[PDB]
Amino acid sequence: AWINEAAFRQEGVAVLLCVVIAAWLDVDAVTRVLLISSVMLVMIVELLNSAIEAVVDRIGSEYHELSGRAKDLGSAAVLIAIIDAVITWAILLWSHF
Amino acid sequence: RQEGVAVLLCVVIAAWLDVDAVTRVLLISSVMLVMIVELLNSAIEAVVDRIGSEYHELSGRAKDLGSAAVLIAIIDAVITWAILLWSHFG
Amino acid sequence: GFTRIIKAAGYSWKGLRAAWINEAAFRQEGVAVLLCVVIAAWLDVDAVTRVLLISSVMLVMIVELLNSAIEAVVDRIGSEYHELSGRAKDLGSAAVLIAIIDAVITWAILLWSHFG
Ligand SMILES: CCCCCCC/C=C/CCCCCC(=O)OC[C@@H](O)CO
Ligand SMILES: CCCCCCC/C=C\CCCCCC(=O)OC[C@@H](O)CO
Ligand SMILES: CCCCCCC/C=C\CCCCCC(=O)OC[C@@H](O)CO
Ligand SMILES: CCCCCCC/C=C\CCCCCC(=O)OC[C@@H](O)CO
Ligand SMILES: CCCCCCC/C=C\CCCCCC(=O)OC[C@@H](O)CO
Ligand SMILES: CCCCCCC/C=C\CCCCCC(=O)OC[C@@H](O)CO
Ligand SMILES: CCCCCCC/C=C\CCCCCC(=O)OC[C@@H](O)CO
Ligand SMILES: CCCCCCC/C=C\CCCCCC(=O)OC[C@@H](O)CO
Repeated sequence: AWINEAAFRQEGVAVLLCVVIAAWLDVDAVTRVLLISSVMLVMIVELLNSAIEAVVDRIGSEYHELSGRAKDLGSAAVLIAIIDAVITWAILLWSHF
Repeated sequence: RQEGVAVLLCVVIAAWLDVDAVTRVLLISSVMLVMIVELLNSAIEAVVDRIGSEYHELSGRAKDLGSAAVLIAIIDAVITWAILLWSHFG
Repeated sequence: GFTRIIKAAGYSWKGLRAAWINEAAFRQEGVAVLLCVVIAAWLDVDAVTRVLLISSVMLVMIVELLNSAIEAVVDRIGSEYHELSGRAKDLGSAAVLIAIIDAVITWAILLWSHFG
């Protein structure tokens, strides 16, 4: 039922779409691999960030300074993952058009 | 752990195969990512187990989200090996 | 849907900021990454090498951030020591080191083949 939340669907379908698009693109193996891997990683990192968010909320509702930092650090990881994804697709698909 | 031998075996084959530098890096990197995600998933589990042995909807949710990450990483590894080996023997 | 990006983006900055400000080891790691990203960008290589150079050091930062979050969770739960507390950080620290060794090896292989 974690899969059914209206956020993962949006994240997932975005990642899933790119994998499909990369699967159809006329690129060589190394490019196709890198295209898929970057989007997959984002999904991987987000899943890990959500898992951390679960552990924090598991402890309780009472806000602690460290509780917020873990979430921010986890969000930062996703941000970096998404940037790496955009840079990857840019560098590889640039001048491909 | 079994994975260390498994990772080695993956590295053995990667070095065994006659592939260029870029392809050889991609193969081993994909395998290493699985270890990293598994290690990170294992870390998350260790935390959850410590807080309480008792069941909580949030405790099981983290473990599920963590195991899915491992799955996706493994899927990514298979796709990588499939694609590159297909191209290599193409 | 548009707002979900903004909220998420704001957290990420707090994460990078807190990580930066609190540790010298992080800032120096951050600098090492940024220099690596820069060097790869101007380097005369093909796109696949450039991406591999960038991706690998990015991954170091990703795992570093993720492990840092796990550490924050452990420290949150209590001052108290624990075998499962040490285990969590031990596992998370291993992941960080693997990502770096890969990064070092990958960066070493690519510059070998390019300059040798
Ligand atoms: C449980 C088994 C799942 C993994 C093996 C079977 C399905 C995946 C096959 C390889 C990945 C498919 C995506 C790559 C693709 O579509 O382009 C094919 C092309 O790159 C071959 O050179
Ligand atoms: C010309 C270059 C094209 C660049 C393509 C950009 C998209 C490629 C990879 C990024 C995948 C992002 C999917 C994950 C995602 O954004 O969802 C998480 C986010 O909504 C959290 O707020
Ligand atoms: C508003 C809809 C947006 C859709 C997402 C963006 C679409 C991205 C690419 C569309 C073209 C697909 C690639 C087709 C192609 O390159 O052909 C591959 C080659 O095998 C042809 O022989
Ligand atoms: C994907 C859209 C998000 C915003 C776009 C901004 C992208 C930022 C950096 C991506 C670098 C793009 C240039 C890559 C490139 O191929 O350099 C040109 C070179 O190949 C000329 O042969
Ligand atoms: C041609 C033969 C080489 C094939 C290499 C394919 C690489 C696929 C996965 C790499 C990850 C290795 C670790 C596997 C693992 O952790 O599973 C262990 C667990 O499922 C046992 O219950
Ligand atoms: C030259 C500038 C860098 C080139 C790539 C630019 C990156 C483009 C878009 C990335 C920002 C998307 C924001 C998504 C986000 O907030 O991350 C979600 C995370 O923090 C929590 O899940
Ligand atoms: C393509 C993007 C490169 C990302 C590589 C990893 C970045 C790691 C650290 C950079 C985070 C920037 C935050 C800087 C910061 O917090 O300074 C604010 C504070 O010091 C004001 O005194
Ligand atoms: C303070 C944080 C700064 C973050 C900046 C984000 C980095 C954006 C793009 C990284 C550089 C990649 C572009 C490399 C490129 O296009 O050159 C390739 C070209 O020389 C091939 O002929």
